[PDB]
Amino acid sequence: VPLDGGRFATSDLNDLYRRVINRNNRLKRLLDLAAPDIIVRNEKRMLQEAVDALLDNGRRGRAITGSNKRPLKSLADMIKKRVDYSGRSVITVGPYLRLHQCGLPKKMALELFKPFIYGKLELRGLATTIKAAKKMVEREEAVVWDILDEVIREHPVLLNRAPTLHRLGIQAFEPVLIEGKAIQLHPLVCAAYNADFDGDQMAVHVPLTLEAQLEARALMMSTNNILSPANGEPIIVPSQDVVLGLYYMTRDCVNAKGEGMVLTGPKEAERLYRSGLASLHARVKVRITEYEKDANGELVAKTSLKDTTVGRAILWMIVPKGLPYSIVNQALGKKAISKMLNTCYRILGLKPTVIFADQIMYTGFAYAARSGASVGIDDMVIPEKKHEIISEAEAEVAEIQEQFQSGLVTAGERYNKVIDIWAAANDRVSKAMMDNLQTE
Amino acid sequence: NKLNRISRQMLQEMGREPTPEELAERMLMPEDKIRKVLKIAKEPISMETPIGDDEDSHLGDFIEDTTLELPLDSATTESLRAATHDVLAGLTAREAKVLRMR
Amino acid sequence: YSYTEKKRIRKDFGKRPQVLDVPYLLSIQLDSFQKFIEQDPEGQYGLEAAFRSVFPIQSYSGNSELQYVSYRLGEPVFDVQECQIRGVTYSAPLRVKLRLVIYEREAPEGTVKDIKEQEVYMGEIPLMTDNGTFVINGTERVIVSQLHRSPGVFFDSDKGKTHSSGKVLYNARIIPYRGSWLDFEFDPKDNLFVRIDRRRKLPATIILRALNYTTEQILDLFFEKVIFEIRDNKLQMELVPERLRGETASFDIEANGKVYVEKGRRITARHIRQLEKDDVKLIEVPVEYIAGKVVAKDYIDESTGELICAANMELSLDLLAKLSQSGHKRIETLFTNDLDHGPYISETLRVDPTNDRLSALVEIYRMMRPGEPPTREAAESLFENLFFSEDRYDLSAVGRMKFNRSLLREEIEGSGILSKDDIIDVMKKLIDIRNGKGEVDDIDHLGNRRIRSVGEMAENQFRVGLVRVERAVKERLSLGDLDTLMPQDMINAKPISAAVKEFFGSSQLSQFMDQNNPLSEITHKRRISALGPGGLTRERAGFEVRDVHPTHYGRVCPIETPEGPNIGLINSLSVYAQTNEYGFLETPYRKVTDGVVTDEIHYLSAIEEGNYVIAQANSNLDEEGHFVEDLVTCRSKGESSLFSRDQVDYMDVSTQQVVSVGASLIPFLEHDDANRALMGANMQRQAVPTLRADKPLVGTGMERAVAVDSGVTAVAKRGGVVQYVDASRIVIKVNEDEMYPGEAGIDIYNLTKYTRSNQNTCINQMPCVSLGEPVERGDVLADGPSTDLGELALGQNMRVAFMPWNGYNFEDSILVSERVVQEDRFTTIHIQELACVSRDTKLGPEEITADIPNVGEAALSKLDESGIVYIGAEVTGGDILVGKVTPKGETQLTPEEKLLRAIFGEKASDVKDSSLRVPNGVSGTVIDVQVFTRDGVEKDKRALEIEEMQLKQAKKDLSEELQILEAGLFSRIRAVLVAGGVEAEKLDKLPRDRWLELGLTDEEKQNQLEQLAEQYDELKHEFEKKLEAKRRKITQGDDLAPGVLKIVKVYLAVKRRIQPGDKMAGRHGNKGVISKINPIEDMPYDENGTPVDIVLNPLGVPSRMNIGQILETHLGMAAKGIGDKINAMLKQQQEVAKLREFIQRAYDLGADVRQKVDLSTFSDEEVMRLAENLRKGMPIATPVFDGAKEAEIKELLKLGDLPTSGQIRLYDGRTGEQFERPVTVGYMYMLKLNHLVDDKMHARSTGSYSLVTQQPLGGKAQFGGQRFGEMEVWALEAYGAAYTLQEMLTVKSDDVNGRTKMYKNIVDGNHQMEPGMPESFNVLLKEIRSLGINIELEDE
Amino acid sequence: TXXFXSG
Amino acid sequence: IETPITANFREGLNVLQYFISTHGARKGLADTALKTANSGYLTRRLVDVA
Amino acid sequence: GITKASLATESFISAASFQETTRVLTEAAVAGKRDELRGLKENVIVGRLI
Amino acid sequence: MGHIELASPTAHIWFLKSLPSRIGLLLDMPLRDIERVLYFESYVVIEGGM
Ligand SMILES: [Mg+2]
Repeated sequence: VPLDGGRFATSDLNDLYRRVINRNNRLKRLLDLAAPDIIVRNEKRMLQEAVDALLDNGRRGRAITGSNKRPLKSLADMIKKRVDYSGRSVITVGPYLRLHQCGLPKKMALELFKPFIYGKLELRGLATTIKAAKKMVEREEAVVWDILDEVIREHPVLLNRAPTLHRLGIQAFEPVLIEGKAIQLHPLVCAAYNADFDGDQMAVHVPLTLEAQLEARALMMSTNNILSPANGEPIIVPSQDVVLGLYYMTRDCVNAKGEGMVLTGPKEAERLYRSGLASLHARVKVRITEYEKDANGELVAKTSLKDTTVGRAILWMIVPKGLPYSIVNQALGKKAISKMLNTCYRILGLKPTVIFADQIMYTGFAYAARSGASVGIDDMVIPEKKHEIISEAEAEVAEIQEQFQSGLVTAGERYNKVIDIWAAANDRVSKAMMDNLQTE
Repeated sequence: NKLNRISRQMLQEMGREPTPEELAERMLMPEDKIRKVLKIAKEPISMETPIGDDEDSHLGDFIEDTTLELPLDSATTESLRAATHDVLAGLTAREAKVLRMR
Repeated sequence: YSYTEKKRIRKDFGKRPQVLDVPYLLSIQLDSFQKFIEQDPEGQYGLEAAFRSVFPIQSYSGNSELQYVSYRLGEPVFDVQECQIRGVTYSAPLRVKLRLVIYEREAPEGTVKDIKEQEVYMGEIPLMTDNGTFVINGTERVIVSQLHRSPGVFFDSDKGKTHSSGKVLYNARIIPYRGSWLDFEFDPKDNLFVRIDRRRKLPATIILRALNYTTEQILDLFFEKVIFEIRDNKLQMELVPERLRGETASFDIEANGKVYVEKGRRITARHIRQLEKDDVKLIEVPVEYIAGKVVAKDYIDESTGELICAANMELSLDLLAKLSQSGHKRIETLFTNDLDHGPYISETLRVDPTNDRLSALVEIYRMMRPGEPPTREAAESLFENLFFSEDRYDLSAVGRMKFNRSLLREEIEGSGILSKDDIIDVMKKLIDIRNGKGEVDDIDHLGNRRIRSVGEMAENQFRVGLVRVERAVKERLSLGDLDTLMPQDMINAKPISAAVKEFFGSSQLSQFMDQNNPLSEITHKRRISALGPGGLTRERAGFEVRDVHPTHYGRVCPIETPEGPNIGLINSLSVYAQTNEYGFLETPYRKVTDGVVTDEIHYLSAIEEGNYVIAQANSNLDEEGHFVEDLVTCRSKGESSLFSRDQVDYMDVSTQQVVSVGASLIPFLEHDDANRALMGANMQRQAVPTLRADKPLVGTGMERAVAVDSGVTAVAKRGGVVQYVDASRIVIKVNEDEMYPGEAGIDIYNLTKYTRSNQNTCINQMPCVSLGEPVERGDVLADGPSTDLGELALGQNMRVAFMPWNGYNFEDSILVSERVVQEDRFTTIHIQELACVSRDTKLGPEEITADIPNVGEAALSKLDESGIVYIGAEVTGGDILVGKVTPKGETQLTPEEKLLRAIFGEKASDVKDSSLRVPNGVSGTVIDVQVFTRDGVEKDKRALEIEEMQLKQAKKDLSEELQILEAGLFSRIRAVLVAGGVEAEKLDKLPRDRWLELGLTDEEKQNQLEQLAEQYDELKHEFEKKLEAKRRKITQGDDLAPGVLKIVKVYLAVKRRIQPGDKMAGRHGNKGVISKINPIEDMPYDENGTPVDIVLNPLGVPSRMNIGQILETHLGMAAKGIGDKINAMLKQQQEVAKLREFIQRAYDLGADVRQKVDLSTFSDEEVMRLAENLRKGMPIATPVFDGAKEAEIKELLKLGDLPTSGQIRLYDGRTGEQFERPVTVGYMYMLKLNHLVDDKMHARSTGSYSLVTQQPLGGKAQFGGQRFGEMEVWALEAYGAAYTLQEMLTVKSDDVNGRTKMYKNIVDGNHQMEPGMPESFNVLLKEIRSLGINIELEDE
Repeated sequence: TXXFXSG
Repeated sequence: IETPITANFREGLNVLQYFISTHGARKGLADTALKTANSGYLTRRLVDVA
Repeated sequence: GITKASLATESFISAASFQETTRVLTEAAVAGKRDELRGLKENVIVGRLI
Repeated sequence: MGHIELASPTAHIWFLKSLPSRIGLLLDMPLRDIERVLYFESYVVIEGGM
């Protein structure tokens, strides 16, 4: 073929074929001319070598080479996909997203969905024909956008991040068109992708057929795969800030400032909590009716007033609707939140648990921001005990040195005793650190 | 080959690569710069020539197919045929037949 | 530094005093290449050595001799800028004076008479620029130095052992610079084997046989002798009592009527001492005792002449009986044991199938060259050429040095070839090691690993090319007339030019230069790699090589290495490190005598270093005085130990010596985890230059030196005064201080302005000085890219708060204020280069023309007559840059199109539109066009306007230089003319050209005026011819590729503003992508109303364990305040009292117990000038490991007005309610990385496909498609998604019918089209058919 | 030290 | 090593302690980088067998 | 083990698409084998519905 | 697809050089002998019947 420059490029197989044909023709000519047996033998052996080279290069003897630097590509070498409707971009967090959604840049969406958009613009009177539609869309003429919105309605795209270690490396999301060049990813699915926002990129794919689209919406939707195929535990679950938020709102305190309030129910409690006199929760009993007992649809609790926290009271309001009032108010934990989500999944079902997960995310983030959590140099608290433990370690070490120079113990024994002393000292200072932070 | 020998000579004595005109002078009569330029034809290059990309890419992989037409073109031609028929339906049978025949 | 560098020094804040300044950063490059080019050094390396190796070229006829006299390098044909423009290697012509000599006269011994001598052109060799980079075919490249084990000798063992693992095997290896390896190794049976050229094992003794050693001689070489005597028909042994140690007596050991050891007694030290005391040297032994032994030499019956036993035969009762019978009275045997004197060689002789020199040579030949039997001459020749001929084998000077040091030779000088003694000595050492006398050595130690810099590699390829040239010469001597030959006829330079061009172009160690920011290139030049030719393949590379060895201390940075696959393979030279002549990396230390630390520094190699006890640099001093600690922390051997001052031989110079230049730039590094510090180091390289760039408020004190050593910044050569300052240029008048310039005066520095770098970033210099300003030597004149007042500016100082924000900073993501875009912070200038070619086609010429088929004037509006977009025009995606028409391959249209065309009467055209358009997602302002048209081609306005413009620019470039030269020399001749012949109001009247005619009274001053008068004309004439040279290349040349009519290059400039998806990072390893840009009113703000710039999530801190960013933030808070305070003082009632306060404050950071340096007072005007510059932004220096320490930062925070913790009340901009806890807010230094969403985001519906595979392929406007690989397929399979997978495998990839049908169906609205087997499967089937196997698709 | 006895 | 690192990142550590660390850090990054490659291989083997 | 088991499978399209293409293909061609397309790999290669 | 008509037969390399040789195994000929006959080193007597 002629490359861009007009220069020629050829597959090596053409050259191999050429050697074969040359030697064969020459053999015929030599046979017709009654050549001696030595020459015909040489030619025949050469022909065998040429066929050899054509079939596999390098199998028998030196591999044939175009130049010494490279060997020719034989059929054997030849013997032993990229896709359309696909794109890629840098990913950024999309907190406001529902679990089944993703942020998709407008331009990307315009390119990925272009034929569908042409068809729809032809169905509606926006363009006379597909060609006019294309000529128009490159211009980006207004109402093309709204049309693109009409096109992706109910449609879902696949998001993928390399490496794809398990099947959740690819998931289906409903695209929300957004300004900007970045794909927006939902925080709950980051775990399954092992994705983070330090510059990771993702690829997007468009399922075309009704069959493929149905496969994506039924089998592949993020919201339909909430738990690991490996452990059976929730995969899409609150992490980092969310926990931080929840833990912050669900924390035991002396609570001298907001103690002693009857909540009048979760609603009034919420009002007051936002209002004034409640900060970082409070030690106050809430009136909220709890219940949701099961083995019966009736549910309902006659009286449900229990010691609780403003954040704790808030949580019940957030559509738990599947019992475990006891589970609430026990203070938040990442493991505890995962267990809560799972239990909600089992008892209250999948769709409703998805809604619960979204709510837990929303609230978690919301409180996480206003908590005021930060890190200063003074937030790393040293223990007064450290200097003491170090002095002790120094003294014991001196005792071991003296005990060594006496000759009571081997070099090995001394080394081991030093290592052991120091290990124990490290444990000690760890304990001291954790104790210093732990009590207040 | 004569051209190559002379270019080699010139590079040996002059101390630089020759121009087309110098090579043409040196060639003899019936050779000019244009003929020297045209003469330079070059053996083809392997499609399997290695490229230093992350996954062992072969030169051939970077060469587009200019022969098979793009799909949108096909769509366009189909639409053109259809609009042509739609337009041929409106005018009288005789004046449509004249166009179709022509 | 003038005005104290405008006094922005601030405070060093660390008490360690550096006795030496940092060495030239680029020196590893510059000095290496300087050494390579040389000037006929007659010294090691530098092409001189190569010529010396290749010449003289012998006759091969006993008459010819080509010999080398000297070489020379000419001046470059083209300047660097031109080389970059025209895609030409920047290089100088190489010539060599050679003399062809007839070799002696016939029958007259030596010295023939006739010699033909000539200077031959060997081609061009690439020159290194000032900054240590090369220009190769227009593009800047760096040659990365290479680390390797190198030539020498090595003694090792195997840690793996046998398959059982219950064994130990020792080995030795000789690696030369050129030629075959030589290996020796033990097998589990303790036999010794040799490998030549890493080939199959041969029993070692063969080589000795090949040497010319007989069996007897070998045995004599390898065994100490036990001598036995026959006399009185009894047997005796000459006793060396030592040899009895550890044994039990197997017979009565007795002498002189005394039994020293009874049979069956264990022989004690006392027994041996008793024997030695009585001088017992001969004892009786039984025949069985001797029967065990191995005889050391042949013995014949000297009466009959017949052989009794051969050397190395094991003795026996029979052989002993025969030896006794024959009348022999002495028997020499080998002394061996099972511990420290093992025989090994004896058994090796047994497994050795060879029996003499010839058979050995034949066996070696067979091993080297199988399938034929050798003549004696061929085998001898091959063996001689293996290790004993320098044309085929060279250890090199360094290799010989290493070898000689290892084998304990007194001198390191010696031959490139091996001697028999070398080999014998290596075998002896290996045998010693096996025996347990002495031990092996480790190879990864940096004493056994050395660096090959640019010079060594270039010389390597030069030597290869030279050898090929010699081959060509040797051939040419025989052919043609042997009588008439000049050196010019004898030498073809093509192979040398080919070797050099190959090295600089296609080599792996030759890399596209990195210039993203100044630090990038600075670091790139100090790069070291274990990869490349003569190095590791990464399969070779395991933990051992990638590890940080202890000897890396002060030599190789333990921090800065790539993340991922290349880890430990690519590294960086330590800051103070230098590579010696042998190629070893040396690090400086201060000599310590008694307790006194001298200021004298010794650069020590690792082997050198291992001898002494070296104290840490932070060790306290009473000043001099003496070492101030009773117990010091020091280094000696592998181990680190506490030591008395008396035992301290040396001491570290600085903490900085351990870390690389990049690692240095990380403040509070001692508080940052190494893995994250690694990332910070590596990421600083990726920082993009910003237009508004500022130096960090927290610096390490290295940021000036980096800007200095990278040549982006412009500095003053000598003291002087600034005559002129422009956006385009700076004119400096020298001699202000010390009056250094003489014999003409002044210097003009042109500035690079809006140049485009390799990565498309804009490189430009801005003047930092003002007209009439006094500057000293080394003072900053212009700032380069990413530099502020001579300090390194890789980013901006932004006000940051650490706190969660609504999940927008989730998982390292970053939230920013719209105010940053408002004030153009983190906005980056970028220049892109687009190019189009018009070439001759078989269908007719491609033409660059404004005339393009079916295009409106709207589309053609910004194009000139030629078809090329005009400078200054704004271009957006789809816009035409260069108009071009290509001849159509042509075809008649479909009848429907015939009708359409006829209806609208457009009439088709022979040509098709091929014009270059702006790609999607790109755009900007056209800042340049370059057009090159074939020589003697029809040139239009295109190549005339630009040409004329260049002629005007060049002419103005002469007028300005002659203006500066005139007002530079006449202003000096005037001060000379006035002295003596004072003519004030008289000289300023007559024309300037008449000032030369006026003489002066006889005196040495007249000579001065005369010299100035000669230099004026000389220099002027040089600038005139300088303009001529420019008026030549513009109107001739360019040298284009065959077939190409014309090439157009369009430079478009684009400004990119920070947006969601862009990547920002700090120096501590904290990186993240922008996820949200929220308006200013939503931003968290301080009580006085100041909103923060960035919100970083605190959750990124605790797991990563990079504390420094916090400290940087705290100090940054402090700094944020103090400058602000100064600003207030500046605002109202500004007085030197404020200066009292400032001097108080810097000297207060100093007043705090430990003070690094002190500075105070100075001129009030200077104080005022300095005051504004430092007031706007306070600076800070916090050195690596000797940094600012918490209490001092607290103090600054106090002057700052606190909070001491560094936390402040923060209000939520959405509510107005305060965040429920105090939050740390401080100025952090943050960089915008080269990874930008604009570059990375792409998408495709349908597009270009590949020829053979028919898979979607990336076009020039069509983005191409993502790879759906095995694992993704697995993903779809596990979902049981069959139709999605099928879509991936057919319609969306290689099926023409499937994709066309899918597209049509989609634009018509439909279900999935019928699949077709992927075209690559049909390809596979057809390819299997060509293999001759029948493949059959079958029905059910 | 941390990870890998480093950290 | 006999001697521990007394310092804590809040205090900051002597240069020797840091250097003696870099080794561990490097071994770590190299470990993770190789680990992705090996894990991929295991995954492929299991996929091929199941 | 998983390796030997992986190498075991009878179908030749799958086996040849795994590894050791030449050996697999010669033995298959000699034996005159027929692939029934029972598994996933065969069909993926075919471009069929798995 | 096309073809080339050989003036003299040529043994397929896969069925010869792949070990153990299929041709060799069928004809009960060791690799060395098959090599020697195919590449003209020596003649291999056939069908003596006495
Ligand atoms: Mg990441």
